[PDB]
Amino acid sequence: HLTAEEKSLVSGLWAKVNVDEVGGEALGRLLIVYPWTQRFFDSFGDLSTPDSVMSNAKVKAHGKKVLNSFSDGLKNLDNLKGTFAKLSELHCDKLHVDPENFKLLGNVLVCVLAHHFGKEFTPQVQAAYQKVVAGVANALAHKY
Amino acid sequence: VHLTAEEKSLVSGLWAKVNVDEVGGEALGRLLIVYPWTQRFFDSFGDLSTPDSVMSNAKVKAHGKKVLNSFSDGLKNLDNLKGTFAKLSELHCDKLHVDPENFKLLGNVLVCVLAHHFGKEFTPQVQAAYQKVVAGVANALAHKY
Amino acid sequence: VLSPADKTNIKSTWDKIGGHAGDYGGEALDRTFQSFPTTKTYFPHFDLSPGSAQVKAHGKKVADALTTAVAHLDDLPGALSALSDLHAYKLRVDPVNFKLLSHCLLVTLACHHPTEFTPAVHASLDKFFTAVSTVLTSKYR
Amino acid sequence: VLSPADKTNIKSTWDKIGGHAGDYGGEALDRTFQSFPTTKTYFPHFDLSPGSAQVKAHGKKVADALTTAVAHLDDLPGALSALSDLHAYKLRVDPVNFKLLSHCLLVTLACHHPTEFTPAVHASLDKFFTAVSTVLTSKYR
Ligand code: HEM
Ligand code: HEM
Ligand code: HEM
Ligand code: HEM
Repeated sequence: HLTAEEKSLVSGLWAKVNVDEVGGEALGRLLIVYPWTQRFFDSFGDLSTPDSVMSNAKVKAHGKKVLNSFSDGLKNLDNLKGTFAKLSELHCDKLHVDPENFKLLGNVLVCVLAHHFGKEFTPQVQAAYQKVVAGVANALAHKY
Repeated sequence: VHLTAEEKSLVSGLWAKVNVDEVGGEALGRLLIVYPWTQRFFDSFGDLSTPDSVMSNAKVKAHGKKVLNSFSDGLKNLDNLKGTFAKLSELHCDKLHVDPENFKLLGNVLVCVLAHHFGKEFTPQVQAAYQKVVAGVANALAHKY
Repeated sequence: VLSPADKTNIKSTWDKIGGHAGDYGGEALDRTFQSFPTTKTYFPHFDLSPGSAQVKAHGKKVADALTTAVAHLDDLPGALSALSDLHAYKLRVDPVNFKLLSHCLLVTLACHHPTEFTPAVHASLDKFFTAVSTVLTSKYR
Repeated sequence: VLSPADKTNIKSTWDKIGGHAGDYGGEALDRTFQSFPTTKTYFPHFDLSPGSAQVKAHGKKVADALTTAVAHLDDLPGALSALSDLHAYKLRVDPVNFKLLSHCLLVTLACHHPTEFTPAVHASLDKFFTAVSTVLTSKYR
């Protein structure tokens, strides 16, 4: 339930997203800011400091998958349930990630967009992006 | 991700024995006491200023019974919790502005009251089944936004 | 904070539990694992089947820790420091899960001690389990 | 626990925001209200339209409390005691809302100080706002 204005606010900014970096930054920050989230990422090698998190090649590559997945979500805002259904079962049934962490990651993503865009990440833009991440987090959590 | 047949049996067997006059107000009462910010929603209910006023509050009891009954409606339609709670979800979200986290808190407090009332009969298994119910009710209530 | 009444409620409750605490910890785990299966994933090394000796044994540890905490309500951080290290640094337990176990501990106490489990004691016990949880996740803050 | 590093991060960040703090408090509220509109319901007495003077004036009050907290990182409970009472006892603010506002504070800060908003400082600021929220919700525990 984003408005048309909100759709173009989101798309407007998203087109400017550094797709190679932003996902990794958001994931790195999640891992740093909420350290229990590292439990899911033992195969990722060194996450022992912020600097290793932020230089972790796999965090960067996987963060890029997470970002593309968001992009996926932005192209299917009228069907996030379907778009995220298998990832929902992945996260819930294989990975056992508590859904609260989807919200945190969404919000860290928002922090990273704010960081990257500054004044352009207006309260309105953020508002639109908050619906997207809520929609994504809810779509991901909809498999329990 | 719903209840097994066995769990549905567990839930309805206990539910039949729930004191419909008391369990609702006791859960709502303990919610208001355990999570005092929830009183913000109940300014019209009069004295909630002590556990004793909460627990002897007639409007807490009467409302809790409506709440319990809405849970019974849920238990009578476990495969259509979305439909059963649509109107209530709009009420709570759009009109009451109750954060959905509190639906989960209330469901868990209800589980506590069920434990309290049934004791050993409220087995880990009966509990697990009830946790699905209250999560399902909370989720159905949350479905608005 | 934990008021005199809170501490009174916690202590009198723990006293009523008396020698059942260990069993109750096992029951609380059992309740957690059944109600919130995702919590089982922290114990892949445990046999989680009914009657599990590991679950029983671990419930005593959890109960012991809680009993230690009851004895040190004015210093949960010191009393539980090793355990905060463990749960945050070693186990990396999602803070979410402490709510779940805390919930099942309340349920377990309500199941066994209907008389003690007044709204006021419920609230004090809640505060208690939340305070224990805060400390056990304190190495995330 | 705010570590020396956290405290340094928080303080240098606050040094950096300087005379903007008030405006950022208002932006943070604006962001909260827009992103999480249920938060508006705590301010039925406020004009919440764009450029609201009440929101601006209130963001300044919120800013000032955070600025005070930043001066008293050792003793947030003591610094924010009056405000704990206000928020729990008078306002009955749902704990969830502190997380929303805290998030919006972080966002506001990230919007204005990209350079300062490193992962570590983000973590420290997060811990800061959560520590303030904890104190502001302490009369619930
Ligand atoms: C809420 C937004 C999230 C989105 C959109 C998302 C997306 C994804 C995607 C698309 C994949 C598959 C990547 C691929 O192979 O193509 C994945 C896997 C994974 N996710 Fe997420 N995720 C989210 C949240 C989380 C959180 C919060 C955690 C942990 C706290 C997490 C943990 C994992 C792990 C451990 C994997 C497997 C990574 C690997 O071993 O390669 N996810 N996620
Ligand atoms: C989670 C499961 C819940 C269920 C099944 C439920 C059920 C209901 C029902 C059926 C009504 C309308 C009663 C009537 O027609 O008179 C109602 C109203 C109301 N609910 Fe809920 N409720 C739940 C949770 C909550 C929570 C957590 C809160 C706040 C903490 C809340 C606050 C209210 C308030 C303030 C009213 C209006 C009461 C009045 O002024 O008469 N509810 N609820
Ligand atoms: C909230 C109150 C809790 C208390 C008082 C507590 C207490 C303890 C204690 C005392 C130990 C050490 C046992 C030993 O030395 O053998 C322990 C370990 C452990 N804890 Fe907790 N814990 C709590 C919460 C949790 C939660 C919420 C989880 C995750 C769902 C958890 C997961 C674990 C695991 C996986 C171990 C290792 C057990 C073993 O390998 O034997 N704990 N806990
Ligand atoms: C960072 C956390 C927060 C801080 C530092 C803070 C600070 C303050 C301060 C200093 C006041 C007194 C203003 C005055 O005396 O004029 C106040 C009042 C108030 N607060 Fe908060 N607050 C926080 C969180 C919240 C949240 C999360 C809400 C609800 C969403 C909230 C709702 C209110 C309301 C409704 C008032 C009365 C304001 C007025 O009538 O002018 N506060 N807050």
